[PDB]
Amino acid sequence: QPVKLKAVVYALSPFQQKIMTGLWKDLPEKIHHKVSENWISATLLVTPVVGTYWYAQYFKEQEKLEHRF
Amino acid sequence: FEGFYKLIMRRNSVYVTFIIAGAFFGERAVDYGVHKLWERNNVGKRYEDISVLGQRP
Amino acid sequence: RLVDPRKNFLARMHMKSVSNRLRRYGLRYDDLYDPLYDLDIKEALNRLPREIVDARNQRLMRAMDLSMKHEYLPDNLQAVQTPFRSYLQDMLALVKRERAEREALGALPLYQRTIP
Amino acid sequence: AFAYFVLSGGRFVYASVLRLLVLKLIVSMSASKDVLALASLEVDLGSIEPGTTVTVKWRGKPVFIRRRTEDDIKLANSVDVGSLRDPQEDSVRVKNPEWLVVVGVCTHL
Amino acid sequence: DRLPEPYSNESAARFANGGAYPPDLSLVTKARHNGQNYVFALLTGYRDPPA
Amino acid sequence: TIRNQRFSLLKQPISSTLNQHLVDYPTPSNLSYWWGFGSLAGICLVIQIVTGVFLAMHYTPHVDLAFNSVEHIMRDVEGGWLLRYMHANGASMFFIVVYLHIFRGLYYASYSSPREFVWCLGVVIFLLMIVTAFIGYVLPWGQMSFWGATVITSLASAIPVVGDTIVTWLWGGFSVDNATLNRFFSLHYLLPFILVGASLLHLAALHQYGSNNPLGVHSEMDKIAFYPYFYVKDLVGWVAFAIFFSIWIFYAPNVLGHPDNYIPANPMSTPPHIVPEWYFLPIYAILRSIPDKAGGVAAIALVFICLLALPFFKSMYVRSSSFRPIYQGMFWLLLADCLLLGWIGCQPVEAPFVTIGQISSLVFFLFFAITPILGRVGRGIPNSYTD
Amino acid sequence: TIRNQRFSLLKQPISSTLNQHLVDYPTPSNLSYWWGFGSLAGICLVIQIVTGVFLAMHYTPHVDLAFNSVEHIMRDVEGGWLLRYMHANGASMFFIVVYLHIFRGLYYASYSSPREFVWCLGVVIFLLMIVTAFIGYVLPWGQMSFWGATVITSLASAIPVVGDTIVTWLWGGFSVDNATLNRFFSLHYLLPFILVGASLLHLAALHQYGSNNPLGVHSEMDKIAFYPYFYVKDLVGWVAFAIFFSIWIFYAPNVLGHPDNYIPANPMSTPPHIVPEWYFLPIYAILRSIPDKAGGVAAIALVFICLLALPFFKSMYVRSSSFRPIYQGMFWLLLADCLLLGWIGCQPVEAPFVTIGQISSLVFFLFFAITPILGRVGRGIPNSYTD
Amino acid sequence: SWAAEPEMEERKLMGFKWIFLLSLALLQAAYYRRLKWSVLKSRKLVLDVVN
Amino acid sequence: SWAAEPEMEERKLMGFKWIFLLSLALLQAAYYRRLKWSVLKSRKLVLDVVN
Amino acid sequence: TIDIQAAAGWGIAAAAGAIWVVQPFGWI
Amino acid sequence: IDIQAAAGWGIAAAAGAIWVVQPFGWIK
Amino acid sequence: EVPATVEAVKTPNSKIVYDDHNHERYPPGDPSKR
Ligand SMILES: CCCCCCCCCCCCCCCCCC(=O)O[C@@H](COC(=O)CCCCCCCCCCCCCCC)COP(=O)(O)OCC[N+](C)(C)C
Ligand SMILES: CCCCCCCCCCCCCCCCCC(=O)O[C@@H](COC(=O)CCCCCCCCCCCCCCC)COP(=O)(O)OC[C@H](O)CO
Ligand code: HEM
Ligand code: HEM
Ligand code: HEM
Ligand code: HEM
Ligand SMILES: COC1=C(OC)C(=O)C(C/C=C(\C)CC/C=C(/C)CC/C=C(\C)CC/C=C(\C)CCC=C(C)C)=C(C)C1=O
Ligand SMILES: COC1=C(OC)C(=O)C(C/C=C(\C)CC/C=C(\C)CC/C=C(\C)CC/C=C(/C)CCC=C(C)C)=C(C)C1=O
Ligand code: FES
Repeated sequence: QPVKLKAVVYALSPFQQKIMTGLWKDLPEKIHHKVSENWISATLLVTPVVGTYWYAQYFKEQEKLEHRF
Repeated sequence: FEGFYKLIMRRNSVYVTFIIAGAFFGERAVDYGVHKLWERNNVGKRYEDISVLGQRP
Repeated sequence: RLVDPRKNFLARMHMKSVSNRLRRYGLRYDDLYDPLYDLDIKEALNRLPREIVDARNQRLMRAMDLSMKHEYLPDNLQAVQTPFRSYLQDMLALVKRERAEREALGALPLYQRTIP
Repeated sequence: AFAYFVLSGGRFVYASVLRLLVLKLIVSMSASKDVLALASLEVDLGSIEPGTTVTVKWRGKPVFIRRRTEDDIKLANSVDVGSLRDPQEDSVRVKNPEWLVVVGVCTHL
Repeated sequence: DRLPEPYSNESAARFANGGAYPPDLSLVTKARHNGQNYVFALLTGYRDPPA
Repeated sequence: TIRNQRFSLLKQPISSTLNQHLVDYPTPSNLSYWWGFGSLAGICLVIQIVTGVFLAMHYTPHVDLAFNSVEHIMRDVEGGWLLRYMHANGASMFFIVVYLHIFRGLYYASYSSPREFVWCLGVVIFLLMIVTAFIGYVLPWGQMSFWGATVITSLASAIPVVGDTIVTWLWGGFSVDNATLNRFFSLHYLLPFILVGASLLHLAALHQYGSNNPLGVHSEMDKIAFYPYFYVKDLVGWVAFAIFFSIWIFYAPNVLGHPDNYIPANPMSTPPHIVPEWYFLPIYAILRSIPDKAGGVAAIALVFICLLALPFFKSMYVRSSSFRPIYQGMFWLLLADCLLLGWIGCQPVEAPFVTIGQISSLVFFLFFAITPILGRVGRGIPNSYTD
Repeated sequence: TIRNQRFSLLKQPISSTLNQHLVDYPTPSNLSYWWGFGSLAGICLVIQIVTGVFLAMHYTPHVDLAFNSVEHIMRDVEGGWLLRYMHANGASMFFIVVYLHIFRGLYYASYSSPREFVWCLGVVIFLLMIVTAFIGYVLPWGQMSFWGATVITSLASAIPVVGDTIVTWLWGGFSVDNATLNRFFSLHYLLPFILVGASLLHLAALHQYGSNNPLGVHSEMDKIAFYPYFYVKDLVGWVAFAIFFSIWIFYAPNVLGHPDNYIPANPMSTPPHIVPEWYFLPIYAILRSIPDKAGGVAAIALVFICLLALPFFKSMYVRSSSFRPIYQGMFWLLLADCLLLGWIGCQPVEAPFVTIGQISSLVFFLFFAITPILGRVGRGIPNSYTD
Repeated sequence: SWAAEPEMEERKLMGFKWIFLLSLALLQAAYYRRLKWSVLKSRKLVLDVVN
Repeated sequence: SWAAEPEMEERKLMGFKWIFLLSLALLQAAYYRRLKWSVLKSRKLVLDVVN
Repeated sequence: TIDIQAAAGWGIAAAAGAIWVVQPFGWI
Repeated sequence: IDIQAAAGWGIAAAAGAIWVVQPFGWIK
Repeated sequence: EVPATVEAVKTPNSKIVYDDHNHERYPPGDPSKR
């Protein structure tokens, strides 16, 4: 079903704008935003993997040492 | 770039021919440059650099 | 109640997080309710006044534009947002009660979802 | 009611034809006559050191041989049968006190 | 022609090498983990056993 | 308007279906690069089919010739090395892309109503992909091929009464032999075409309602045509994927594989380490975490049962993880758990990895057990968080 | 109507397209049993695909094993002789049902406007059928397989500049050998799915306008639903086809072929009577008649050019042979001429058969040369035959 | 003859049974088509046109 | 090592060439996408709604 | 008189593409 | 109409299983 | 009060400001970059 909208949109032609410089514009703010918003998500992804890997290597090392005469 | 535009981009047939020519010549140039880098990086290791080549008794 | 932010600080943090996320886009929590998810939502949306639904659609368009542009609402527009000002839940509850009444008396449903 | 009877008639045949074609396709994947031909034979063996094993060959299946030592038999005759998930004593499995011969394929997969 | 085979079949190879089969070396560096290093280390790594 | 004359050729009956399904199809303007992966998977399927058709021109499905025919493809046919490395690593690219796709769907709750049928068709497609890739991996007839075929055909023996007869029917004999390889070849040519048909049905089901978006909201107010905007976005994705695939093909063609499959199949000796391809490892881990044949097979089936039952859970009316902090966190835990299951599948079956595998399998099933509880509880959020 | 509730399940989105294209599609009520051969063609395609998939599980595409693997199917596979005979005779059945289909189209002028695209798709489908069946006949690797492969792959040598290059590329070498067989087998698995797609496009193009009828008139005023009327009408033809096919399979399995393909391929000797299957005989007679290699290839291509150009010739507005007696006679002459060409193709190249074949090919081409002039002349019939 | 065609007897035994059964099925199918089409074939159509 | 991978040198030359070319293509693709999307991303949208 | 120029341009394009796919420098 | 139908369709399924697979000898 | 869309429709603006987070415009009247 079509939606009934009321809006005014103004647009500039693609050939009247700079195309690429906006990628490296306010880069530190972009990094700020990605880190600040995503640090819990990143912790929940990485910590179980690294913790489990480290514990497995620790277990393997101690087990190898225990069987050594 | 407007002068080059008036010779290459006014007709799509010329533009398409220009694209075909660019593919041909650019791929040849890149091939040549990559082979130059390969030769410069492997001096002395080629089959043609075997000291005794042709000298198996 | 564990869901009440007035009692559980975890619920309070949950509410604050959701409110900040909605405020960034100018969206209301009721705007997240989609007429394609449930037929009861579609019915409730159809019962609402044109002005409420128009404001919802405008907020959705503004949010989609911001999402496309990778930008949030300017902080001055963020200060005047009302993320949990409700317009839909009461109508939706009334619709669900009416459907339950129809089912309890053995009547045919007033609307059905198509089989995809 | 006359028309149901005439129709049931040919529906018998349609069902039979479906079953025949499907079963022919399914059974074509079963073992071929030549595969079943090579399914029976026996071989002989020699001897080995007391404490090592050597695998030998059959249809597509290894066979394990392990002549066990005295302490090996002591170890193999000290396990509770009840605790075993497949209760069986070593004496039943072996026809010789020390020569242990067994098909060497895992019963799991 | 392919390179010649030292033995007529695998059973002959095992009989000539005390029951062990010297594997074909055409893909041996791809058929072992860390293949090139492994082959070099094995060839130059014959020494006395641990106590 | 009355269509007396011909307008755009795109709107003529010759072209109209393609136009309306491919050029003018309305698409939400805020789709991210995470919506590029369906088209990537489509391109991977076409790449696999093209390379496999050309490779089947030189491959001999016989136990006495299969390994040698692969080697002949690598050494003798011109560009053969490229065709083989492209098919073998394109299977891996296909699975990487499809995994990224499935996890976009899980993060945005794209499985929810009205897109349940899309998700179910995707699950069927995933099953088809798994079977296709496995039987394809049998074809070189290396050690890995033979022993993996042995165990997967043996899986049917978990059935008590008729399990053995199914195993021997799958083999075509009392062991994995030439009959197994020949039937696996036919199946390998066939299943890709069924995959194409299933993918087309997947796409049609998705266009019934249109794509979901990163906000998870109704999107009818801000839709734009597929061509050219999402065409050029997917093109950026296609070129980046080409660079990735080329790195794998030309510089690390064997890193995503095991050297054991360069040894011809020996039915006498099982290699000391016997693992499937990397993209099957999580299922391997879930299988081995159960100390029981039937239990393991049942857990493997329960994985797909949970995947199929996911869209039909009574849930809250909020889709995107962008507005669901608890579900979002559970998403990033599930992603870590799946990566752990994959790593565990590569390990020998011994301590401490049995316990870790068991706990990881439990966590994986807890995701699907907990999501419905989350939906039921979160139904009460709008009544408890008042303005 | 406002579709608030669900009515009949067939009208739901899950089955609306199958209801509209297959169940409720309007069909002229006066269609004869001549209109039941498209469905028969489709069932033949399905039979070929299923039997071939199950045959490929036992066939080896190698010159040292192909013949012996075909004999191993006949002898060792349980149900194998039935898989082979169904596939081999199925191929002949496909060609019979497709020839009757084509001649039905020619008698009713089914190729005429608005259904030109239907006819062109049909011609493409016929080409695909010929390539598929030919390469399939090479797989057994008997005498006929090998020498038939040696000729058709040499047809490219008619090209002056690149002809020999094309011949040696198609061969994969300097002779018909293992490379040719392997690439034929790969092409022969792939081509039938392209045939399935082409058939689907064929049916869609036809359903844009609906079927022509034996009166050749506009039929909107007397259309009925395909199911169940034309379903049961087609079922009668399906059962009759089953009886015919069963007679061929069980009582005359090898009378449609030649005994020479039961001899293993010998590149040294050559059979004194090198013939193709009967369904390629008319084409092969038209080829042998021209006394120049190039002229023969040209004539073969001109056959398909004439078939493709038939719908586009300016014609009269009457369709059915029912009301075009002269075109009707031209039809009965063309059909006799095609049966003559097929018989001549089986005859050795020696008098009087050379001249008979030349005259027959001439008449075949005269049919297409004369149809347009008949259309132009008959456009004046309504003015001339007044009240 | 037996060596070339070892499947002849089973094949013949199948052709007799299946042609008898398929002929019965053809009779049924004819009856089914005619029963379904009778409502259309016996219908009386009344129109105003004459020529 | 040469015996196991005799195509290695051709493979590496191809890899260098085509990865360089594909990187150029990726830069062009990014420019193309952003050129086509700039009219949307820079658009100014005015709507009635506030909260 | 532009269709002829279009035909000539596209013919040049087709020739350029032919020499580019097949690259017959060792045959000319 | 719900329990009787379920019983009837279960009986039909069991009969069809006995007809497709014919294990006359598994009655042990 | 008058809503913003009505005011925009009623008052043409020759001093249009486009969104600049992703793209910065060339000065108005610049030659096209085609
Ligand atoms: C014989 C004639 C030449 C034949 C080759 C024709 C094609 C040449 C390829 C293009 C080369 C020029 C590339 C752009 C140069 C400009 C670099 C630049 O400044 O970046 C551009 C954007 O350009 C790009 O993004 C780079 C795209 C390059 C595409 C890759 C070229 C491929 C080379 C092909 C060579 C053939 C070898 C390959 C053969 C197979 C900035 O755009 P804006 O942000 O809109 O403006 C910024 C404002 N200001 C101007 C002040 C800086
Ligand atoms: C694979 C399955 C894993 C099984 C896990 C075992 C069982 C655990 C299940 C629970 C999932 C674990 C992860 C849950 C925590 C996720 C992290 C989180 O939500 O913290 C938020 C903090 O707010 C909260 O949500 C805390 C709430 C605590 C829980 C209170 C429960 C009451 C609410 C019940 C509602 C139920 C439905 C909710 C739907 C979302 C994030 O805040 P923010 O991102 O908005 O910004 C802050 C940051 O600095 C910048 O990014
Ligand atoms: C109809 C299309 C296909 C054909 C004709 C085909 C054909 C082949 C052939 C002949 C081989 C053996 C040669 C070799 O090992 O390189 C093979 C291997 C393989 N195929 Fe396919 N294939 C097709 C599609 C697919 C698809 C869609 C996948 C992934 C889902 C796939 C995955 C594989 C895998 C993993 C191997 C083993 C590769 C290796 O280690 O060498 N194929 N295929
Ligand atoms: C060969 C494999 C597959 C192909 C070719 C394919 C293709 C596609 C395409 C083109 C889209 C639309 C564009 C996009 O969202 O990326 C899509 C969407 C989707 N796919 Fe698939 N897919 C495949 C596998 C799967 C699998 C395995 C699943 C889940 C188990 C799945 C579930 C979905 C869902 C839920 C969507 C909707 C996404 C949304 O609206 O946000 N697909 N698929
Ligand atoms: C794979 C082979 C083919 C299949 C499965 C097939 C299938 C069909 C089907 C189902 C129909 C509609 C029903 C009917 O009238 O029969 C049809 C119509 C038609 N087919 Fe085919 N066909 C095939 C090959 C051909 C060929 C080779 C031609 C001619 C060159 C052709 C020309 C036509 C025409 C003209 C019609 C329209 C007939 C009419 O309305 O009177 N077909 N086809
Ligand atoms: C995907 C589908 C198909 C597959 C997998 C397939 C496979 C095979 C195989 C393995 C053979 C060799 C064994 C034998 O000769 O009996 C064969 C032979 C043959 N196929 Fe097919 N086929 C398919 C479809 C078709 C179709 C559609 C046609 C008809 C156009 C056809 C015509 C033939 C012919 C004429 C032979 C030679 C039969 C003989 O004399 O022995 N096939 N096919
Ligand atoms: C060490 O062990 C193991 C391996 O080894 C190295 C493996 O690789 C894998 C990898 C396997 C996985 C993940 C699952 C494979 C799943 C399926 C369903 C494949 C089974 C299908 C087969 C064999 C072919 C299907 C056959 C058909 C359809 C017959 C055709 C019949 C007709 C048309 C009538 C696992 C788990 C494993 O633990
Ligand atoms: C708005 O819609 C669109 C999308 O957004 C939802 C898309 O995601 C895609 C991309 C989707 C596709 C096609 C990927 C799906 C995967 C498939 C089907 C892989 C199999 C590919 C083949 C062979 C194509 C099948 C189709 C036909 C007709 C066969 C003939 C064609 C060929 C031989 C190539 C496109 C193009 C699109 O516009
Ligand atoms: S096959 Fe031995 S434990 Fe699995």
